Amino acid sequence: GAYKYIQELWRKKQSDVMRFLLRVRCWQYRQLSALHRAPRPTRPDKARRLGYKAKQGYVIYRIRVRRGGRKRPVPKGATYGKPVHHGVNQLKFARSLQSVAEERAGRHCGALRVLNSYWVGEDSTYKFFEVILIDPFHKAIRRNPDTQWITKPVHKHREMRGLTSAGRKSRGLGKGHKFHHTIGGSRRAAWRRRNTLQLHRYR
Amino acid sequence: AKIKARDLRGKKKEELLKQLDDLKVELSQLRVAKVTGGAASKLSKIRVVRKSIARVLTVINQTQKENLRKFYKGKKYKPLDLRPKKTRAMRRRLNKHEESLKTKKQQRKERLYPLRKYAVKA
Amino acid sequence: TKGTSSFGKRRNKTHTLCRRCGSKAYHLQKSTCGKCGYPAKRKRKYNWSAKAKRRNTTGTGRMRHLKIVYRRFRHGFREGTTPKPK
Amino acid sequence: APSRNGMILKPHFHKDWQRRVATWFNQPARKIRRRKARQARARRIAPRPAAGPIRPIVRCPTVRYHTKVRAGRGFSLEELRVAGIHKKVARTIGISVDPRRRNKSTESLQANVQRLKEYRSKLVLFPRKPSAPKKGDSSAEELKLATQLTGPVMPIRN
Amino acid sequence: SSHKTFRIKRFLAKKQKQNRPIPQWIWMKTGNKIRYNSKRRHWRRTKLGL
Amino acid sequence: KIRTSPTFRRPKTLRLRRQPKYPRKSAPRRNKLDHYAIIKFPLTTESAMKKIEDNNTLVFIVDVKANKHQIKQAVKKLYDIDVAKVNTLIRPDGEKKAYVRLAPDYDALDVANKIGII
RNA sequence: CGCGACCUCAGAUCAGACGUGGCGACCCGCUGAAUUUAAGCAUAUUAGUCAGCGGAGGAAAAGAAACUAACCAGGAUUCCCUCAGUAACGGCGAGUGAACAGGGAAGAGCCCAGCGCCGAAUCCCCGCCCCGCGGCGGGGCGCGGGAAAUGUGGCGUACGGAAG
Repeated sequence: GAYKYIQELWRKKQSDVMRFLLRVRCWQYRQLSALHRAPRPTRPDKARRLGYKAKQGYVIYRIRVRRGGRKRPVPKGATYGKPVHHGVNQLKFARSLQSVAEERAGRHCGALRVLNSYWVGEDSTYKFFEVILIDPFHKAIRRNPDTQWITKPVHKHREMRGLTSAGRKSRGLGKGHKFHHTIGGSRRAAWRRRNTLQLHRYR
Repeated sequence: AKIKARDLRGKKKEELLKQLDDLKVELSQLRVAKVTGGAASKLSKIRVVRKSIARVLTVINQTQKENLRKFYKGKKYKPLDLRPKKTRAMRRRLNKHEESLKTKKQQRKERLYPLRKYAVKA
Repeated sequence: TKGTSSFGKRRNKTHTLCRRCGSKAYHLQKSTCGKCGYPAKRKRKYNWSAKAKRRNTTGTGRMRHLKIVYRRFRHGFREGTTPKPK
Repeated sequence: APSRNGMILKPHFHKDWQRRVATWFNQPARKIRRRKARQARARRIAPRPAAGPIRPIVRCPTVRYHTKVRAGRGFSLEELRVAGIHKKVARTIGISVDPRRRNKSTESLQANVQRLKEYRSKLVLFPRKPSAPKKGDSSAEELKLATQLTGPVMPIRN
Repeated sequence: SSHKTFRIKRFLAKKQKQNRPIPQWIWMKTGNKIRYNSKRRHWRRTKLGL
Repeated sequence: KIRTSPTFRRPKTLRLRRQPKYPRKSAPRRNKLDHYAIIKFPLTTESAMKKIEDNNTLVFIVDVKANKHQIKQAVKKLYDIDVAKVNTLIRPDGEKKAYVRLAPDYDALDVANKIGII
């Protein structure tokens, strides 16, 4: 199949073939608005993996996120605290720019529900991500029993809660020795158990 | 005149509207009788005419909507008034049909590996 | 002349009756409600005022729709059915 | 301040702990809540074992505990294969499976093979239609002595 | 002022019709506890908001 | 086709009309401000009985959402009469008062007796 | 020059749906102090706590190992008891501080993409007839339309799988 050839060609991003396409498209993407609808997946291959079945109701928005970290919003760099919290410039936002992309695609398209996203280019100033959006109300999705999980009210705004694959990676969850601080539901759920007096009735 | 709802529902479309435009005239005479100063016998009647306007207009408005949701009964697109109001989330649910759709792979698992009624000995 | 005399010049109002929240906190120059924030789609409420929330939440008003939703819940939101007649 | 010979002790109450005090007035109501659900489930899983499916003989890991034996997650796929049970059919007839469990010994393997051999002989299998006893079912006089097994099924003893 | 808005004149219209005493047949009732009208609003003393 | 203008302007594309499969609301909401609900009651005030017997008018209390047009066509239909002009003020009470000046081919005192005030 | 395809971005009171706001105890994602403690104080501590912002649900999140282990080995997640005020962190000061094993509550597993195979075998929608449902679904019947080879559907997913 062609998809395996597109898969391994997309791993040779330093090649003359892909450095032409990742640059000339990255030009084309700057000239477009910061959030616009793409008519198809830029990568038909990558969208296959992340769940994009090319049928009616499946949507792909190409949104760009302004590149760099996060500087602390304080007037004239003055945090009026202790020398630890004096920091502003070299600070980093907890979620990835791919997750910041999905939650603008999903916020703008509130009617739709965000599945996943994939990188399609980066410049000095911007990254570019195709975000896979689904209609929970198109009968193609609303009838297909293996894709009617998004159609239920539990999956409203996955992108906003870190349920999307890009969103999950900011939380620090997974199994084993490295992911103890989010054992239970999350980092918030771990913290609670550990800082709750189980004052038993008898004790 | 005591006006009930039993004896109005058999009456005609043109019949009810004239009885309404008789009670409106009767109530127009009682509102004057409150202002012209006197007749407590009339003042206590104005409620009986106010509520009998509410009886006739109900029987008018009931037979409107009985006919409408009879008209749109077999029709697939009906007005938002006639569609079933439950909670908003309860309208946004999957159908009685769509919940009961299994995939072909899942129908096979139900078929070949059906859940057995079993018991074990001590 | 900062007190008793300065009070005399007060004859032109900053706030008027807001048309969401009804409070006399709709500023005329800023054109925003200091109580609810009217031009803002979202109701202005802050978690630092627990008392200000219980003044203006679901217990305050009629609940003219939401009172019948509680009545209509406990039979299972039934529609179209009427009881058996006489 | 320390008075005399005391213990140099450190209470963990420097946080806002009174907000997060978990009280246990739920406990006697919870024990009834769990028990009512346990009964209502047992009456639902009607002639089946109450405690659930069979769990395999499992050695505890770490040198502290390897002198003891547990109930496991479920039977290994080679414990079912040597026993002659299909991994998709095992779950339906009341046998716990986990694909994760390796077998490093023949001792624990042949013990859990002999476990499934004892289970299937103990098993009473109803027809899927009452008016049609099919070929892979049991006899009517052996179907009327079917009672729910109160306690864990074939309890694993050390 | 003389120059009013329809919303303000409606506001003032309500606060006039609320500024009347109790009917003297209300205190002859069974579960009666009202002596006078506590919310009576004089125009020197309390200045109505706005 | 030649570009006279150095501007590109969006072409006049075709737009169709609403051809809806169902009406949104089922029936039209009836006129709840009738000829009857638009005239509440006449004033039998000493000041108003003067206005009936001196200036040849009738003084009504009207629903606050009525025009001078809506009163004239109400008074014409309710009392089989015609109106010269209507003058409306809203009272300090909040209700609207209509000084309904009748056309001088009708005695307001003889029709004040017809509506049934004394 | 015209005409038909496609691609690409447009406009519509276009046919039909959908999102917005609220509540906010509980839940998820961020952002995030200083009181205070250290008998001062700046790292620490308070504390990833209050406030701020967003998103939900009847629960939420988590979840079927890129795990624990170093045993004769266990086997998703969640919760309870214990481990344990322990290993470890810390002007190694004040203070902070898990995890596995074990005993329980509950217990359930799974689906794709890819790789390939079958003539796209798949899907949404409009017209009429016919049952029929106040969860708009069922059976027809249409050189009726569209999506889709830039990949729909069936088989199949690491426990292997498929074909003969």
